[PDB]
Amino acid sequence: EVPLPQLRAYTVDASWLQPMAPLQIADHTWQIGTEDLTALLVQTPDGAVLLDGGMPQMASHLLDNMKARGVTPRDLRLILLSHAHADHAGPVAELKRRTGAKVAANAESAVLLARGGSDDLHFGDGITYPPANADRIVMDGEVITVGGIVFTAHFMAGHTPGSTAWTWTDTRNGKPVRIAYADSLSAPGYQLQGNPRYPHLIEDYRRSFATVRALPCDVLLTPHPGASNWDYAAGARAGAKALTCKAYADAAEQKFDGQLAKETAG
Amino acid sequence: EVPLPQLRAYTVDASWLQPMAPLQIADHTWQIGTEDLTALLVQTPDGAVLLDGGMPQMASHLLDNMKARGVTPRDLRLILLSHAHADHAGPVAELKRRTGAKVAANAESAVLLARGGSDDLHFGDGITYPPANADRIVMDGEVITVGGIVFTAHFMAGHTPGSTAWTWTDTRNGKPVRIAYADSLSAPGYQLQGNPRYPHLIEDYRRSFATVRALPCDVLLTPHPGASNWDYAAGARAGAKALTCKAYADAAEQKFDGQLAKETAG
Amino acid sequence: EVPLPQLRAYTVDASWLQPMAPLQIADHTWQIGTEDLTALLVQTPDGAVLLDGGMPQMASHLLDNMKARGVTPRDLRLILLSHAHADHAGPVAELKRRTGAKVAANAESAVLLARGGSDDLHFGDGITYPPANADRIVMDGEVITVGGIVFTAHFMAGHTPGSTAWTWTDTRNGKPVRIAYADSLSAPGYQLQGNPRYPHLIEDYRRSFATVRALPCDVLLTPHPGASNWDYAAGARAGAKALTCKAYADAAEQKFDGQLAKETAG
Amino acid sequence: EVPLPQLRAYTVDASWLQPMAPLQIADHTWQIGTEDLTALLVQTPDGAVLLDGGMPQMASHLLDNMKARGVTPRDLRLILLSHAHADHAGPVAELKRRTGAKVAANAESAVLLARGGSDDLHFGDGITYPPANADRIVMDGEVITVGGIVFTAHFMAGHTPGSTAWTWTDTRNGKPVRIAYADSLSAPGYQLQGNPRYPHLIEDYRRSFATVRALPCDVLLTPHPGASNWDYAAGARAGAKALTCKAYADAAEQKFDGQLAKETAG
Ligand SMILES: C=C1CO[C@H]([C@@](NC(=O)[C@H](C(=O)O)c2ccc(O)cc2)(OC)C(=O)O)N=C1C(=O)O
Ligand SMILES: C=C1CO[C@H]([C@@](NC(=O)[C@H](C(=O)O)c2ccc(O)cc2)(OC)C(=O)O)N=C1C(=O)O
Ligand SMILES: C=C1CO[C@H]([C@@](NC(=O)[C@H](C(=O)O)c2ccc(O)cc2)(OC)C(=O)O)N=C1C(=O)O
Ligand SMILES: C=C1CO[C@H]([C@@](NC(=O)[C@H](C(=O)O)c2ccc(O)cc2)(OC)C(=O)O)N=C1C(=O)O
Ligand SMILES: [Zn+2]
Ligand SMILES: [Zn+2]
Ligand SMILES: [Zn+2]
Ligand SMILES: [Zn+2]
Ligand SMILES: [Zn+2]
Ligand SMILES: [Zn+2]
Ligand SMILES: [Zn+2]
Ligand SMILES: [Zn+2]
Repeated sequence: EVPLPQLRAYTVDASWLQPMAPLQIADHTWQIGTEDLTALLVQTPDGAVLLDGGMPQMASHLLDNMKARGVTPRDLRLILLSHAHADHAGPVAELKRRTGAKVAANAESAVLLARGGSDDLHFGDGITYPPANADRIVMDGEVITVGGIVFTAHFMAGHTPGSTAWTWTDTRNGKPVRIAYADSLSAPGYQLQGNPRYPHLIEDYRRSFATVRALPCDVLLTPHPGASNWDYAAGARAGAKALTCKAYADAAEQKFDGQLAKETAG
Repeated sequence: EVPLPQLRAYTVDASWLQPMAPLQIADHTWQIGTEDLTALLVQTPDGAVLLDGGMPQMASHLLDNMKARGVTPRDLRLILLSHAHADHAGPVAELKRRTGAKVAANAESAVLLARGGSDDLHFGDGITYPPANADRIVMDGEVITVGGIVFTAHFMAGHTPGSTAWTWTDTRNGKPVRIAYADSLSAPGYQLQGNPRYPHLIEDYRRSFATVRALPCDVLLTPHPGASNWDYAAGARAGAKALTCKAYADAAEQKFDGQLAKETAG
Repeated sequence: EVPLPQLRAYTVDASWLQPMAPLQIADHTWQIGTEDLTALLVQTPDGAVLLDGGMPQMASHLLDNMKARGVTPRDLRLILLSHAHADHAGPVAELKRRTGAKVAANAESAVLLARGGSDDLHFGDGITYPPANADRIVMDGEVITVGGIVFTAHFMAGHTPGSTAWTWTDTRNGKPVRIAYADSLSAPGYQLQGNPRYPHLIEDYRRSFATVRALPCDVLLTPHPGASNWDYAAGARAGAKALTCKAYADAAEQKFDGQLAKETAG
Repeated sequence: EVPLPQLRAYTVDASWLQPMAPLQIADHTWQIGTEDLTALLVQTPDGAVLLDGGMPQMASHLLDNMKARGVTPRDLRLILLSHAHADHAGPVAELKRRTGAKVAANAESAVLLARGGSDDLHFGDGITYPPANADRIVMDGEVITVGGIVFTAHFMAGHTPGSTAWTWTDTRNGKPVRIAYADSLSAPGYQLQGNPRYPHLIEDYRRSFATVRALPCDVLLTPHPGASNWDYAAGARAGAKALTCKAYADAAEQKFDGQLAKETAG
């Protein structure tokens, strides 16, 4: 007899799960995730902000790195997200349980997070993770100021409907540094043209390349560091090769155009 | 280097995933799940009721069996649950999307279902599944009548806080048959004594053995058919060896007492 | 002493609460709400669709009109919404409890509906109503076909972030009739310029006037019938004076421009 | 013509809305609500806890009193609830938005809070308020320790399914003071016998009188101070006349027995 298949776990390259110590980006901003997944800690005189958590199993590691940075569970005030896929919002439910953190997200990201990434537009139920509730819904261009660090939301729908770039100005050498944490612009295996679950997908991606291109962007970071040419394992040279927002947007668009062409042929 | 572990899928014995054709229990009541997981279809002149769905991957199989029984997606009106673990409520979200079915459950089951079984009192995040919302909250002893089949809820907290027995009266040979679909009474690997997440666990199990013992119970069925000595693969003899509610309750209590003793020693 | 003020009820002009009998718009489409609030019943060989319900207290009236049309609670399959304010989505929770109806809405409308219209961007908590959950999230341009009546979503953010026009093709005289149920385009008392809760409000309204202008639109209907020059109390002449989508959009834009000017002056 | 009735606001005696300054109960515990609604602030070296908020319109007043006590919005860590009716959990949604506070409640209270008290077992939709999500679900007898103040949940179902007494030990004069914040035990206008929405109502009330009777209870407080003979307007004598838990339970039971008799006659 042939039974139905076993459930399949969402497995990822080992590097995405490889713990790293905190890597400083600017005076208040640290990469505290893994070698190949971004989780940004921003430390304020009025508590901390986390942008992304990576995979579900990273919760304790993130907590460890926060502790090394001087941040206790009570000190974590806000979680922001690029997009609510398992490899970026994975540990959010657990972080909410174990810290003081509240989540702010747009409606699309909130709805996807609340269903734990199940019924994904492209990936079905294959990337389900523990669901969490958003505490605050943000609109496009809305600001959240935490201890004078002002975070601005820039919607960049495509990779998910709720995909968001987050921007803020930190310092280095008494000089302002405009950090752009731009979301993914990939469409891996997606049906792009005439997708019934996402009829305006192509229009949304096109608008998003333009949005990303135009961001205040002294330093670009991305959920997958490779997408912006960061190498978190490279120490003092980790960001040396980083793309500009312009170059990231252009590369993503050129890739997308190729994908569209391949789809038409397939 | 040592990366964090990959996520682990909730895997189960093959028999739990082995499709079977509909097996009739009484005039209106059919087992439509797998060889080792119960999913009961109750067919009414006013639409159908499903009690449990088994594992997440069983959704399509259940839909196939409903079709064989004369039940289209539109005809499925109500889903009831024993308890909201992945191996019983697994396909509920998908069934809601693909049919007309609404879910009725107690508060505890609703809350656990809404978080997709994540943050389980005993199993942590190991048995997460797609979350779903309950459409109706039921109280202990509350009835839901569907086309003259009256279903009564009997709370039997223990295996989960929201564990419920469902009872209804069907017919065979113009004679009433009082069917008791009693939930699990196991506590696999549970910390029973002084559990901070479930301080009254032992008291709740004791009350539940008494509840199960007293059910109107011409025929007992259970989420795992083996627990009540059903053999779904045995055709005309499938229920021949079935326990009474009294015997099921007594066996569960004797097992529980042994577990309590082993725990004290361990 | 001065106590805090009593809670204030959301009160409305009497005409918004004045029951009317079903008024036919096309072969399958009926106005079944009140004299001054639209609630559209669309009747299909495969069940019925309701677009809007009006105020919370209209639930029973709507049920009465459905019954007069041949539609039992079981027959109501789908609820669609213009926007999730109390005067349009008011009875949705109750309708879900009392019928087979499931709700399909965009993420913004779902989030606002789920909080019962509380924490409104402009109206605070003044228009709270019973919350309800969406069963299906729709994307811009997505279709929902019910018994061959195909409903297309057209996002028209402004009045609320989740404001939606719904379009479908019915018949009259063996001729197709393209019905456009366009949402409100008002901004009553709203802060339009530099609104921190809605930074791109003006851009969204401008885009929405263009969206409405371009709809397939043999017949325009609106949540407040007066907005499209319908007079539901006028019998055979109820729609005689109805605006085109073009004229509705233009009037709304001219009004909006005046409001923007008044705001700058104020 | 006769339109449907306007929505009716939930109005209350003026005294329930009469602001008062903080009134100290024990070293760490203050009444910060109104003259006739309890809202208890418990202040810890590790942040503050609020038990109840009273009516929806009390949010700002509570925030004012917290400020007078040395408690900023960031310092408020936890909200606990007696039961999730509008006159006790009314401002919870707003408090969550305006402070760092997370909510811990049992499943029943969470479900009722999440629907903003709509579809109440006895009161229909008449007492709807802004909905809020619970951050943590508590079981009967579960403890939540905040800065060494240990709060224990004691379920006392009846007034609502999720009705809870909260107990903790504070100090006065270097002596322990066991504070019992016991929920309401009233059943105003309720159908007690054979209520289809609450079939075991009488059994639950009986169990709850016994639970309340047995609480660790040097000092009893109740959501409506009059129920335990507190007079918050009486300064140094505010609690002089307070009932014991035993006397509160007995009075509630005697009242309940009278109600049951009146119901049988009616
Ligand atoms: C470029 C990628 C590809 O890898 C991840 C992704 N995909 C995967 O990890 C991977 C895949 O696309 O092959 C995948 C594995 C298993 C699945 O069930 C689904 C997706 O995360 C869910 C995705 O969003 O596409 N994320 C990105 C991204 O840009 O964020
Ligand atoms: C007797 C059992 C044991 O098997 C399942 C159960 N457990 C398992 O399937 C199994 C286990 O207990 O060993 C399990 C595997 C993997 C996990 O991550 C958690 C549990 O389902 C979640 C459970 O509820 O205990 N269900 C029952 C039951 O009585 O319902
Ligand atoms: C043109 C209007 C004005 O009336 C309603 C509205 N407003 C009111 O009914 C009314 C008002 O704007 O004066 C109102 C009364 C009381 C309140 O607390 C809030 C709003 O419904 C909530 C609104 O959305 O603006 N709806 C529309 C509309 O276009 O949908
Ligand atoms: C003793 C009472 C009576 O007053 C309130 C109550 N009731 C009312 O305030 C009041 C009433 O019962 O008459 C009421 C007014 C208006 C309504 O729509 C519903 C109830 O709050 C909702 C209730 O829970 O019964 N609360 C209690 C209580 O014990 O908590
Ligand atoms: Zn992704
Ligand atoms: Zn990714
Ligand atoms: Zn189980
Ligand atoms: Zn099981
Ligand atoms: Zn409106
Ligand atoms: Zn309106
Ligand atoms: Zn009450
Ligand atoms: Zn009360």
